[PDB]
Amino acid sequence: AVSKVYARSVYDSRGNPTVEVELTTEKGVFRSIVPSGANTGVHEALEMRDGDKSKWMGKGVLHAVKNVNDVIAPAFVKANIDVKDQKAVDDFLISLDGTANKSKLGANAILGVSLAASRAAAAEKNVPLYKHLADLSKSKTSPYVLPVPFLNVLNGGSHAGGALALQEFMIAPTGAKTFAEALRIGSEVYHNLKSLTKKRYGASAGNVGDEGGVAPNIQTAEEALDLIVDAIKAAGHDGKIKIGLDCASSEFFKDGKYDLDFKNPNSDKSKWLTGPQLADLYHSLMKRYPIVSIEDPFAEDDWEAWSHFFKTAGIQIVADALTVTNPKRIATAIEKKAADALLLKVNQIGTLSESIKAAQDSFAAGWGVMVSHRSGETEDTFIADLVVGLRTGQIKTGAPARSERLAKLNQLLRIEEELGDNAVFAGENFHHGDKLL
Amino acid sequence: AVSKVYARSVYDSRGNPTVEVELTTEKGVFRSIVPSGANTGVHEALEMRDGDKSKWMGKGVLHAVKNVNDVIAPAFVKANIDVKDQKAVDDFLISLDGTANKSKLGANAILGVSLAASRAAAAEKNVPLYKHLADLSKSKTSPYVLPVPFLNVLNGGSHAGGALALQEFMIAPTGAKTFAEALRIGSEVYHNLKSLTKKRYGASAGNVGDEGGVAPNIQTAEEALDLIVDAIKAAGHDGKIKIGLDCASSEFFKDGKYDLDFKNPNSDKSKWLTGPQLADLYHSLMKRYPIVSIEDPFAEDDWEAWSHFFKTAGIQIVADALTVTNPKRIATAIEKKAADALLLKVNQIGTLSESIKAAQDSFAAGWGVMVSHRSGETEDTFIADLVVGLRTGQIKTGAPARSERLAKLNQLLRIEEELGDNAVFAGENFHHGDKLL
Ligand SMILES: O=C(O)[C@@H](CO)OP(=O)(O)O
Ligand SMILES: O=C(O)[C@@H](CO)OP(=O)(O)O
Ligand SMILES: [Mg+2]
Ligand SMILES: [Mg+2]
Repeated sequence: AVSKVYARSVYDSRGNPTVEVELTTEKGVFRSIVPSGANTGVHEALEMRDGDKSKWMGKGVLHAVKNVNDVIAPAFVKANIDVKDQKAVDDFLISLDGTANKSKLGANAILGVSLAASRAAAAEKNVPLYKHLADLSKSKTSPYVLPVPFLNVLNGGSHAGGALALQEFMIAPTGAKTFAEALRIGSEVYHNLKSLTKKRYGASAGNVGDEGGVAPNIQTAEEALDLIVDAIKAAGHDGKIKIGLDCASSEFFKDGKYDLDFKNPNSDKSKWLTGPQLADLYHSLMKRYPIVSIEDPFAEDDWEAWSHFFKTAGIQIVADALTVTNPKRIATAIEKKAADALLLKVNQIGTLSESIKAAQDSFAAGWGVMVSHRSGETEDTFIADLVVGLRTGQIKTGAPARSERLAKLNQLLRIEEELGDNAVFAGENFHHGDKLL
Repeated sequence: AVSKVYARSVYDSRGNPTVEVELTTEKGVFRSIVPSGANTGVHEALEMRDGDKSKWMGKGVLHAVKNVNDVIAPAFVKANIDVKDQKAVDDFLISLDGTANKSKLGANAILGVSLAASRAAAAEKNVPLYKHLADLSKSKTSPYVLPVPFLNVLNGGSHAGGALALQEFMIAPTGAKTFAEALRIGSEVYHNLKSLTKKRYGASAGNVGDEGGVAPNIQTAEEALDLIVDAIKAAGHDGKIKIGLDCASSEFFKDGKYDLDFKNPNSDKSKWLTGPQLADLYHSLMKRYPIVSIEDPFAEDDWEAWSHFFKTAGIQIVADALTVTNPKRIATAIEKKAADALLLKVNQIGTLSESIKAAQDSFAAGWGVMVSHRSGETEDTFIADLVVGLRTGQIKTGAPARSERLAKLNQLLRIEEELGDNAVFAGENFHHGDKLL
């Protein structure tokens, strides 16, 4: 029985406040920390921020914490909900808030309780968290599947000072045989890349962005990709390490066209690309580099350009801004054959039950699911247990640097050790990890 | 009763392997993780690395992990040790190794067992870790004293491009009335600094170094200190925020003299500073900036230069590489009146008991103690409970960015909340926090 529900303010990996929730039962005190989200936006669940400019640059979460303590807590404890019934927990929270976008109580207030309940449930059942999540999601557990980590190495776009328009460059050690080996070789490529970066671009280019990757002043996608391929080969892992991109092409979508020089104030509007033109740019990259996944190749509402490219892409295409972990938008992407993988952000929908459903609906359609971090992460390792419980075969949780990233990666090491012969590393089968063996 | 001792490799905040230990008792499984420094003092207890070029850039810890699993563990479990008696735990570990510098087993094999035993002890006693640590150290608990956080905000020296030789610039919110307030106001200064740095040095100078501070190409100490003052002012916290330095002067110490242009390959050797001249440099900075602490002002065995400066410094002078958390070296520094505060790094000495002794010897000489992280940190939060247990009034655990730093700062928020009226914030009284009330 849940005897107490409590929230406090703590700090995320960017140094902004976030909500931490503790649920107390007979098994002890169970803690979940919510990562950074969005307090504005057209489709997604909205976190609640205080907007008091004299505290935390306006980014306080006192109101959301108060909603947990004053509103959610007494009604939840009184309801005497079975924490093992995650659907009942979440139905209760969703109905209490009464808004689609969770803006009455705040998506951050809601998710804290949702996730803490699942930890209390695992303890009641005397099972590890990932096992309980497997139960909730009805995933196959003979064997379990460990994910390929899509490790951030380098950033461009809004997160860098060069002309480079594309946002994320990731390495995926699909050629490793275990998760432990995957993380070792990925880390080796990372350090080789960092040293090469400092040598070529200067010491400051070695400083890290929010998610632990470098951000030198790179001019072109080819420059970035040659550097990565060269670091892969220098580390001795050519053939075992593949590449993933996040184009975040909504960031350079202007008046129906795509501006690959959007950071240039005097960008030649005649150089701007149409849908088919940008697709050919990706085709050219795919010919020259071991790219196995591309995220947000076209803008968040440009459905026809996604559907067109998907006809011939022939690699995993990941929806992020297109879908925003939103069920109706996922359904649309599936119908329009716009992509074949969902970037899954638990806090973007705001409950565990709805996150699980979004993954299941993707899997039903033959899609992949890449479990995702946020920019403001925490020491909480929930998404590590979640990626295993959902059997997805792939996770994006940062570079092998900054411990809000390493906490998840280390947790995956532990889970692999624990499961032993009843788990396999997804490796080359990352896309359909859920159907592996 | 300890039934099992186990170790595994995990990753620190820089993506390098380190040792994680788990100790099992009737109360459960207790986990401690060993941190790792860079350019470590010559006198630190040995951090054992594998040196296999073909794995982790030679930085593996397989040998240290093996020392736990194959050597310490079998013996420890058969030794019938009472984990509550930390002195007995550490006496046992030290007798196994039989070397002054823990070079037989590795300090990174010994420390994780030392720490995990204290967590297991706290659990047996049904007390939070900080209370157990207060008991072990014979510290007063009525009230406990919460630390001023010395927040890394800007880095120079080998950590940055540009000419700036001094390594570390910290802010200390001494004028706050609670820990929660100190962290809030410190975070606001940090964000103001990020914005200013990006505005003046470019977007990429907003990227962070290993401990979460910015590391732009800065030319002089005055330029850096002026930037920090501008950030404090813009945040509105003039008068409540003080400054600490860690010069890490051993890094620029060249045969009797100090090279303040050490990143210049053609640095002018006639311009290198003597001990007395460097002391004058510090005195000049002290007159123009609210500096209340300077760490490693002189090199790790340059005793005369420490002693001279200390005669007139008149502010807290902190020994890090000089003392390496070693009671033998502390006694020398006390005798030579070289400094008046210890930077306490548990992994410099290798056991909890020796670390506690080092703190106690320091307090007995009327020194302060600043409990410290390493530049390579993890999701482990031990030092937050330690700084409260030891009643020191000051901790150095990073910028308020990167969760290997926030994990400690968040834990301190939780401790403050738990203690309520049972604790006081050290504030202006940080130096002698142990003697407060
Ligand atoms: O863009 C994203 O996918 C996330 C993580 O990088 O960023 P934010 O959490 O700021 O939306
Ligand atoms: O010099 C120090 O005090 C520490 C932390 O700033 O660095 P390292 O852990 O590398 O010794
Ligand atoms: Mg994206
Ligand atoms: Mg130091």
